[PDB]
Amino acid sequence: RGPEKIRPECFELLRVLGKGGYGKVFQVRKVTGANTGKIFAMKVLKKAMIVRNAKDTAHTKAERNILEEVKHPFIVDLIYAFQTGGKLYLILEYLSGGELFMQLEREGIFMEDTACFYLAEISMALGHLHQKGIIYRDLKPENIMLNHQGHVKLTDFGLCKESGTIEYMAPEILMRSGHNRAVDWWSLGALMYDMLTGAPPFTGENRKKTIDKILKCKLNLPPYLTQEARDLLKKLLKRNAASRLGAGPGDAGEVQAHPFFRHINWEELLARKVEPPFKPLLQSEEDVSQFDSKFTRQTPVESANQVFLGFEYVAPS
Ligand SMILES: CCc1cncnc1N1CCN(Cc2nc3cc(C(F)(F)F)ccc3[nH]2)CC1
Repeated sequence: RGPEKIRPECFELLRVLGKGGYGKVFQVRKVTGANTGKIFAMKVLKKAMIVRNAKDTAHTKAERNILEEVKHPFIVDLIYAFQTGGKLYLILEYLSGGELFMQLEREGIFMEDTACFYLAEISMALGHLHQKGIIYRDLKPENIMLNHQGHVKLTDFGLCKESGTIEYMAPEILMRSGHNRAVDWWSLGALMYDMLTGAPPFTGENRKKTIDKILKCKLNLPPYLTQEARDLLKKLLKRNAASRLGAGPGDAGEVQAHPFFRHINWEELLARKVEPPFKPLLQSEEDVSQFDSKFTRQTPVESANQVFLGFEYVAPS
C-alpha cells in the first residue's frame, strides 16, 4: 500500500499516434492507481538501438532531463518516466488539438489576427527555453501541437522519427558556422511565412536546391501582407544573426515588443485566458480525429546497463 510503481501494465493501449525508427507513440489510458481513466500519450523507445549511437543517447536523456526541468504552459508536460530491460517509457500529456499545421491546410492561409496568437504563444515557449539555456534548433510546423482548447504546446525534444525537413532551419545550421538562440527567431520567421503563405520561404526541386535558395535568401513579399507582418518577417529572416530580431540582449522580449503584437496581452495570454482562434473538434477527450487515418494499430513489440540509471520520474501534481 506504498506509493505507486508505474509499470507498463498501468496503461491500456488505445491507439498509435505516431510510429518511428527508435520507437512508438501510443494514446494510452491509465487504468490503475492515481489517474485511473485518464488519457496520455506514451512514447516507447527501444534501448537496444539508442545505446548504439552517442548522439541518440544524448537526445533521449536530454528530452528526459529537459521535460522534467521545464514546466511551462506552451511546452508539453512530462507526467511519468519509467523503464524495463530493453524499453524506455515516457508518459506525456495527450494533446487532442493535433498539429497546428493541420489547421493551416483547412484554413489554406492564416489571417494575421490568428497567426499572431499562435506565434506569440510559441514566442513565450521559445524565450523560456532560452531562460533555461536551451535552443530548439529545428522548429517546424510538425513540432507545434495544440491542447484540447487550442493552445500551443512544443513537442519533440528527443529522437527523430525515420532516423527532418530543412526549410525551417537557419542558414548557419546548414553552413555549420555555429548557432545560438537567434536560430529560433529565424525558425519563427520561417513558420510565420508558412502561416501566411502556405509554404516555407525557400524551397527547391531537391535536397540541395532547397539549401541554396535559403543561403541565397531572396525576399518574397505577397501583396496582401500588412507592413507590420512584412517588417516583422524581414527582421526574423535576416541572414545576419546579430542583426536578427531576438538576437539582442532582450531576446523574446525584443521580438514581442514588435507592433505586430501591439494587441497582445501577455499576462492574459500566458495564463491562457485568451480565447484561441480554433476550438477543435469535441467528440470526447480521446477524440483522435486529426492524425490518422495514417496510424491505426495497437501493439508493443542489455550488457552495460547504466545509462538510464535514475530514468524513473513522476510529476508532483
Ligand atoms: C508525445 C506528444 C503527443 C502528445 N499528445 C498527442 N500526440 C503527441 N504526439 C507528438 C509526437 N508525435 C510525432 C512522433 N514523434 C515520434 C518519435 C518517435 C521516436 F520513438 F522517438 F523515435 C517515434 C514516433 C514519433 N512520432 C505524434 C504524437
